[PDB]
Amino acid sequence: AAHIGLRALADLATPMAVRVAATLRVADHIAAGHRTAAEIASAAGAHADSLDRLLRHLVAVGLFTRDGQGVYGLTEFGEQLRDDHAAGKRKWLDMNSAVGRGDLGFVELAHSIRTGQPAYPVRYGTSFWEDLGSDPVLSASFDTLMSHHLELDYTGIAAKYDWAALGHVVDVGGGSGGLLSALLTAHEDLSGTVLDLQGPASAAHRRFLDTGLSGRAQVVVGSFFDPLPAGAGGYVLSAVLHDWDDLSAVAILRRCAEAAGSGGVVLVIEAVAGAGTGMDLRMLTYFGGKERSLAELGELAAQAGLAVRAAHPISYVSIVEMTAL
Amino acid sequence: AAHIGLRALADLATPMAVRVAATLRVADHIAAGHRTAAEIASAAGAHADSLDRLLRHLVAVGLFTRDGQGVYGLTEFGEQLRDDHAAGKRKWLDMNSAVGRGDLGFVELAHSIRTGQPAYPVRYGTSFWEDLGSDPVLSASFDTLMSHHLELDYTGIAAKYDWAALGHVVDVGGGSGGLLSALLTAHEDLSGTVLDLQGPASAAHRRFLDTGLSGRAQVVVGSFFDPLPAGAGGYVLSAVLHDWDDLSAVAILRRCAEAAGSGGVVLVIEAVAGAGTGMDLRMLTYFGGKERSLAELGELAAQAGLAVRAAHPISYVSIVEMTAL
Ligand SMILES: C[S@@+](CC[C@H](N)C(=O)[O-])C[C@H]1O[C@@H](n2cnc3c(N)ncnc32)[C@H](O)[C@@H]1O
Ligand SMILES: C[S@@+](CC[C@H](N)C(=O)[O-])C[C@H]1O[C@@H](n2cnc3c(N)ncnc32)[C@H](O)[C@@H]1O
Ligand SMILES: Cc1cccc2c(C(=O)O)c(O)ccc12
Ligand SMILES: Cc1cccc2c(C(=O)O)c(O)ccc12
Repeated sequence: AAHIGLRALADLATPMAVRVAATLRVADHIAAGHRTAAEIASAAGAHADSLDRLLRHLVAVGLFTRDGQGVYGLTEFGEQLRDDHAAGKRKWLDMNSAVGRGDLGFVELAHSIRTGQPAYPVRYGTSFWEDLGSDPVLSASFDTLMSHHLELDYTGIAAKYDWAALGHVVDVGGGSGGLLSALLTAHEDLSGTVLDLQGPASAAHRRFLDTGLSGRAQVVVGSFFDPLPAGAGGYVLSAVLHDWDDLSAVAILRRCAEAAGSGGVVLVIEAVAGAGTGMDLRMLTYFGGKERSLAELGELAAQAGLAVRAAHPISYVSIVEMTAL
Repeated sequence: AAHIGLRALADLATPMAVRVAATLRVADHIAAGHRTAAEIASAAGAHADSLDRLLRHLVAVGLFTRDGQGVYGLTEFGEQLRDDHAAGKRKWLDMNSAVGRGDLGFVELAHSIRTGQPAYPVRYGTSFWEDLGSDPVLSASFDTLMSHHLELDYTGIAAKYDWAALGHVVDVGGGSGGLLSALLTAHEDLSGTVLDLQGPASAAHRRFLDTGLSGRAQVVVGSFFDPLPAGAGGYVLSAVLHDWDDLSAVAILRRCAEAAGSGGVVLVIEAVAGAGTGMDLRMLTYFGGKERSLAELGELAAQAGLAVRAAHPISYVSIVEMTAL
C-alpha cells in the first residue's frame, strides 16, 4: 500500500464515512435528484451540517462532486455506491446488513489478537449465528449477501466439476439454496437437499418452491454438528469451514465423512489461502475462524478420516474433493 | 483521488490491524530481536496464531517482511511503528492513548451524522473531557500528544508573531504549557499563564518548575467558561475552538474578549479549513467540534464582540488575531 504515513494508513474516518454513506444511500438520493446537503439530509433523515461535512470528506476521498452552489454529484467511482449499481457493493457496507454490522466488530480486533477468540461478541454481546438466529431480518440480509457472493466467486461452477455423477447432493450449511439451485438448474437429473438452520432453510424452501425445483430440491432444518441425511452422492461445504476454528471444523467434516460413507464425496468449496489476509482477519473477528491452505485443510480432513484427492480452482475459490481415508 | 474498489475503500481490517500492532509494540519487539510470531506474541502477551495472522496481513500491507523460516522484519515503512522512531506516530495509534482510544469512536460516526452529536459518548458512555478528568493516566497521554502536535505544526511560532509586545499572555486551555514554555523561552522579558483543568495545569506547573520558568510562567486551574485572569496583553486559544460547537466556542471567545477588554488581543491558533476533512470528522465525533474557516471564525468572533484583524499562516496552523469591536 505505498507510503501514506502510518497515521493515514490507520485512518478510520474514511472507511467509516463510506460505510455511513452506504447506509444513508446518499448516492441513490443524489441520482433521484436531491443534490444539496439540505435535500440529501432530509431524504436520508440525517443532520444537515453533519451530513454536509461527511460529503465534503467523501468529495475529497474521490466519490463525490461539489459545485460552487453546493450541488453534489457522483463520480465514476461514487457510482458504485448506488444501490442499483451492477457490482452490488452498497449492501455489503450498509450498517444494517449482517456484514455491514459484523465488520464494525473489527474495532475490537485487539481482543481477538490477544485471546484468539472472536471479536464480534465483544461488541454485540452474543455470537454471530446467535444474533442472526434471533433476528430474521438480519438473517435474511446475510442470506442475500451469501447469495451475492456466489454470483461473484462461483460463476460457472456447474461445469467446472462433474456434479451430475453424484446423483444426490447434500449442501451442508447451504444457506438459501442459491448454490444447489444453480447445480440443479445445470444438471436436470440431479437432486439435492439444503441442510441449514431455520432461517436459511425456509428461504431455500421458498426459492425452490417459487422456482419449480421442489421436485428435485428439498431442505432440512438441522445443525451440521449433528447427524446429516446419509447416503447422498456428495456433501458440499460452501464457505463454511473457514467460519469455524480447527476443533469445530473437524467436527463438521466428521459428520460429512459419516454421511458419505465409503461411496460418498465431501467437497469443501471456499477461498483457499492463495482470498486475502483481509478475509482471514474477518473470519477471526467474526467467529474465530480462519482461511486455510490446502495443507491445513488436509490436516483437518485427516482428523475426520478423509483425504484430499483433488483441488480444482474456479475463479476466486477452489473445490477441494475429499473422500474416506 | 485514491481508487481501489468500494469494499476496499471501506476496509476496517487494515487500519485496525495497524492500530493493534502499534498498541502491541510489534515493531519494537522485532527491533529487540524477537522475530518469530511465537517470540513477538510472548513478548506482547498476544495469541501466537492470531498475532501471526495479523503480521501476515501487515507484511501484505507493506509494513513487515517475512522469510521462509517465519522470521519477521520491519520495512522502510514499518519503521514508523517503532516507538523510538523520529516521527513519533506510534503513540497516536496506541489504543491506550487518549487519541488512539478516541478514534475508535468512529465506529459510531452514523450517530453523529444523524444527530450532529458527538460519537465518543455513544462508545464510552461519557464525554471525552469527563473521561480524561477521571483518569489522570489517560489524561497524561493526551497532554503528551497535544505537546507533540506543537512540535509538528507550531515549529517556529515564536518568531512568526510579535509575542514580546504582549507583555503577559494567558494561554486559555494551554494544556501542559508546551506552547507558553516555547514562547517564554524565545522571549526573555515575557511572562504568561496557563489556564486549564487540574490535570493539564498541574503538568504545566511541573514543567515550568522543572525547566526554571516558574519565575515567569504561572498556572491557574479553571474552566475557560468562567471568568479568566483579566488584563493580559494577549489571550491564546490554541487548538481549542475546533473542539467545541458554535454555542460553546462563542462562550469561550466571550470570556477572552472580557478578559482582554479594549487593550488586549485574542489569538486563535489552529488549522483553519482550507489540516482538512479527516480532522474535521474527528472533531465532530469527539465532541461535536468543527474545523472552521476564517469566515466562520470571524462569525463567531462577531457574536463574542470581537473582529479578525490579521491571519498569519505558519506551517499547518494559522494565527488568527482578534480584537474587540
Ligand atoms: C458462509 S454462510 C453461507 C454458506 C452457503 N453455502 C453459501 O456459500 O452461500 C455459512 C452457513 O452456515 C450456516 N450454519 C451456521 N451454523 C450452522 C449449523 N450449526 N448447522 C447448520 N448450518 C449452520 C449459516 O446459517 C450459513 O447459512
Ligand atoms: C486540544 S487541547 C490543546 C492544548 C494546547 N493548547 C495545545 O495546543 O497543545 C484542548 C485543551 O482544552 C482544555 N480544556 C477542556 N475543557 C476545558 C475547560 N472547560 N476549561 C479550560 N480548559 C479546558 C483541555 O484540557 C486541553 O488542555
Ligand atoms: C461473514 C461471512 C461469512 C462467509 C463469507 C463472507 C464473505 C465472503 O464469502 O465473501 C465476506 O466477504 C464477508 C463475510 C462473510
Ligand atoms: C482530540 C484532539 C484534540 C485536539 C487536537 C487533536 C489533533 C491535532 O491537533 O493534531 C489530532 O490530530 C487528533 C485529536 C486531537
